[PDB]
Amino acid sequence: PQNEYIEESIRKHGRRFDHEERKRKKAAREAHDASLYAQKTRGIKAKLYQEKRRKEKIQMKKTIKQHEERNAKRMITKATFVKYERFIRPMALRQKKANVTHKELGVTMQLPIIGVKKNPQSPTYTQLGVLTKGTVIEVNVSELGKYAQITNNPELDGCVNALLLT
Amino acid sequence: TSGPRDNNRNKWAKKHLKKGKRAKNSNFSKFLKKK
Amino acid sequence: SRGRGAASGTKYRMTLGLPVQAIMNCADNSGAKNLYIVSVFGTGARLNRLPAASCGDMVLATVKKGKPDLRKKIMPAIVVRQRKAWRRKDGVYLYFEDNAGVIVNPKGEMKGSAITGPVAKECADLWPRIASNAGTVV
Amino acid sequence: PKSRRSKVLTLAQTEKKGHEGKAALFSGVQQSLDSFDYMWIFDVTNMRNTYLKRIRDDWKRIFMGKTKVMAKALGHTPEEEHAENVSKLTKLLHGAVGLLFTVIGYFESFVQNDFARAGAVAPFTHVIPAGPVYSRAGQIPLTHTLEPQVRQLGMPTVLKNGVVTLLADFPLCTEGQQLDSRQTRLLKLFGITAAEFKVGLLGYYSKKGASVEFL
Amino acid sequence: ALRAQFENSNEIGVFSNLTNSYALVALGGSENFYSVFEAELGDVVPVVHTTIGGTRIIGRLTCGNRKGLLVPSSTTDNELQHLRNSLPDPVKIQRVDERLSALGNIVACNDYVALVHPDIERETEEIIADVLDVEVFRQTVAGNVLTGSYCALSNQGALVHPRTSIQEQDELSSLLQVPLVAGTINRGSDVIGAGLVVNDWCAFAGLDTTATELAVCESIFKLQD
Amino acid sequence: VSLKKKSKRRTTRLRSRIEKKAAESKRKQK
RNA sequence: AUCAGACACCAGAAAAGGUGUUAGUUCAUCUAGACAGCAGGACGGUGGCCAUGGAAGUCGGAAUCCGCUAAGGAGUGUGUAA
RNA sequence: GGAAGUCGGCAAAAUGGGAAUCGAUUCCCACUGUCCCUAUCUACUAUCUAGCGAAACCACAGCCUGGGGAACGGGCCAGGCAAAAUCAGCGGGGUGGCUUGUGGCAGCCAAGCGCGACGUUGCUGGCUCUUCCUAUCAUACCGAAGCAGAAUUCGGUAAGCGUUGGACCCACUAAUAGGGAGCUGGGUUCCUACUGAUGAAG
RNA sequence: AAUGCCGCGGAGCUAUCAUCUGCCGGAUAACGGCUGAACGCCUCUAAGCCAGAAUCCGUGCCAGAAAGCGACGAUU
Repeated sequence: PQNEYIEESIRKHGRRFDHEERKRKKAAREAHDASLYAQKTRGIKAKLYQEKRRKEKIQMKKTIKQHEERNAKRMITKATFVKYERFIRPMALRQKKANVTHKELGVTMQLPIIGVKKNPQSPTYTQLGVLTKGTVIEVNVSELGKYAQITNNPELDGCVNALLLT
Repeated sequence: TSGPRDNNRNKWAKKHLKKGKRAKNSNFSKFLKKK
Repeated sequence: SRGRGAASGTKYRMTLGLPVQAIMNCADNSGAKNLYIVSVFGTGARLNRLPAASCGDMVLATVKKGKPDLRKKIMPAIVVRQRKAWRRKDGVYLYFEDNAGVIVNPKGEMKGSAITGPVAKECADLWPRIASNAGTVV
Repeated sequence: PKSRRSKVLTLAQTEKKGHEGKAALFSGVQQSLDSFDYMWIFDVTNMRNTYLKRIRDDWKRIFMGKTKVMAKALGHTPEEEHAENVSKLTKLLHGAVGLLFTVIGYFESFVQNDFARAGAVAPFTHVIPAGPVYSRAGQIPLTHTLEPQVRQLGMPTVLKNGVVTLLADFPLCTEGQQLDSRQTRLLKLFGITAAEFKVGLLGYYSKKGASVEFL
Repeated sequence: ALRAQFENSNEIGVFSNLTNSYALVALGGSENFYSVFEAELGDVVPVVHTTIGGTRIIGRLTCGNRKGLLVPSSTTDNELQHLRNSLPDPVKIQRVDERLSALGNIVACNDYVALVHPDIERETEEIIADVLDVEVFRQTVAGNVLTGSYCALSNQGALVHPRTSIQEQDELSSLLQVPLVAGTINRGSDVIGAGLVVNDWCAFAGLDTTATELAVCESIFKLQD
Repeated sequence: VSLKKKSKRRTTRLRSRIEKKAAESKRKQK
């Protein structure tokens, strides 16, 4: 069949006989259907239904608002950055790039970590380069050297998101 | 494939029993019954 | 679709005497000599049961000895003869003295042209092409 | 939380004045009473807005607002009524009746035809031929391209080969029978001009004569 | 030239055999095949709903002409008696004690001349000449031994492989005294006998036969009139 | 019959643990 | 309550959903006729202007003005290649 | 049929042997109940009987479900239940109401009570085994989709019934869905239960 | 001749290595509808009703309470 064959069939033969009245009835009873769904369904499907009904309800309240005024093993367990190295620092946990967000500019730049100054939780981790929450790390700012503080936990979040000290 | 517990299979099995397919059993029973 | 592909008739249950790993004689003039059984079509889920085939069954075959260009394809094969005795539905027990089969495409027409040796009528009935190109059908 | 009917809303941005509109209509009625002359009593009928605009064109204004709203503003009692002997005029003041300033001959004679409305009686027994539909009931020297009308008609018709075809003839109207909504809607697609706009000039609230007759 | 399918198979030569005096159709499947054959030959020659050895490949198991019919060794007595009762008296039936049971694959026979598998037994050849009353010749078709399956014969025309050479084409025509054309049936299948059954006045081929192929068979068999 | 998937009756550790951690919740909000 | 409750700061899930019910709080019109329901009008400049095969309010880009009013939005949706 | 079994020709049959690589390994041929897939036959034991006749072990014993803060147990709580005496088998019994499907930083709103919800914008271990759950791979029936047909995608009820054979790989299959509650390999230097068999007795 | 070795070998046992057999009544779920309010319209739902899955419950099949029972026969 070529191109828009089904409306060629619709144009030539018409639509199904009961379509308009069936869809009118379905739209009319959809009001009861939604409430029946809300009161019967349980589990994830209920929970996603709850969250999407909250979103739509807040959304329709906002547009009716917008309508209104227009009318009016010794190993390190924390991510690290690269005898004294008695513990094991896995290269997997090791990181080299961090997302530093400028305060005034409000722009997040993914830049390499030049170095780490000190970890507030433990200065011993500073020698190992372990990046923790609140740790001070200096990174190159030529494309923007400046210091910054870690705004999250590298061990949990995985991505080193930090806020620039500027 | 639908099983024997199928309500459809029961329905057209009943349809077979409703027609002459069981009338060969009625006259069959009547033959010994009369003799 | 390969499973019962172009069968033109159902097959009755037959004694299985050619399981997998079997080595068996090529029966056509295509040039192949020996076949190795890799798998059989239409085997379900039976724990520990070795897949097996009978006369007229279609198998996956590898030409162990034969022409090189005939090889390097896992080609469908039709088991035409079987050494294990089987009960024909009319009651007689039959067994050919060697296990023979033919190299065939998935559709059901072989690459060969003439069959050397007897052909089981069960094989010749599920596969009209083999019956068409058979020399003696028993 | 409560089994109550939903109240849907749209983005029309055309809310009416309500009480303010009624007050404006009352003020306009008072102004029309204070107007110069011609003391008309005619506001609207089954005719369309185009007919009303055409009637208003031959005037320099037809306006009544909500019916009996102007009568309430005037007052049944003569003391509240601006005119004289309005106690009997208020009772006759019903339906669509209003004043104008520009006449009598045009109102009595000029009655343009218009599409009929439900509730009245058809002037004849209109019938529709079977087979393909006729737009002008055989008066067109009539395209059958009204394919969506096949679904939207409800008459015994089937859309065959892209053309709306009626299996059997159906009499749309019958003489001496009240017109129903279905018949009126079906006749709307055709040329059923079964209407005649009229006016009422029984009396005139003249400034000096003040004789609103009931003829 | 007509298009027919036994069950849902393009090979009608395997499941039926047609001559100038009778027709044979398989038994136990759908008689729509028997229905089609009766629609064109019911008023001309008898149509027998027969099996050979409890088998439906009667077309490739039995070879015959307008005069006589042959059955292999595996033919049961009941079926042979059934065939004799069905066929008219002026037609003779013969059992063959041949090692090559597939008579329809080893013998391609028209009313006057038959060409046979090269390695046929002498006693088989003698009884074929006695029953069929045709001149028998041992030769291969396109280097292929199955003459009955790889060649179709009629009184006025015949077909062979497209793989045959022109000199083989001329030699086969000269040895058969009938026009012969190199062609194919059922859209490129080189089993002409399995895909085509022809009498002297009508032809049946599989429904998957191309229009060009049907024109070729009609052209060689002169069936327009 | 219970006609439930989860038992309406509670274990003594579980009932005791509510007063253990409900009080701590008031401590935390304080 | 087609998986009710007897639970025990109902504290983990907990933020909330429901055309289930009963009470309230604050604003709305209403015998100048309330909501709804059926009958009808819901227009004419105008197919406003760019935008296009074809877009006439409703593929699509700013509004979105006016004669009439009791009201007809350069138009709420369906729909039409239009 | 011929190692398809197993980590693997362990063990038997070929009588063990032919060629390669470093006694070992591989390959081709050969053989075979390791296996498909178990069946049959013999002797002994186990069975019963005559005689003889122990020991370990022993607070007392002997059903399960939920609870008993724990350690849940057999004794306690609430239930299902519950009928003498026994025989032969086989060996079972000697720690959040957690958790799940939707990441981290900043800004803009702003239902509301300095926060502020949704949004919105910014960036880098395997061999066999009983049963249960649904969170369904297939089979049954439905809804939606450019769903013309065929084939198909997603979603709903649904656990009744299936979910393989070989070295992640390649086939079969309608599908090869996910989990809960006798044994061996490479890796570090009495009673009670279950199953059958008798058995006193209104 | 500790079943000396070999062939055949009834009976028995046995092999998806052989043959046979494996069925229909309700109630529902998803879902599709009828009438019909709530809410003078509408609506599969609220009261009721219909159709509807290999689902649940029965029929069928196995066991027979050894503390469930009935009929019949004889009765020293």
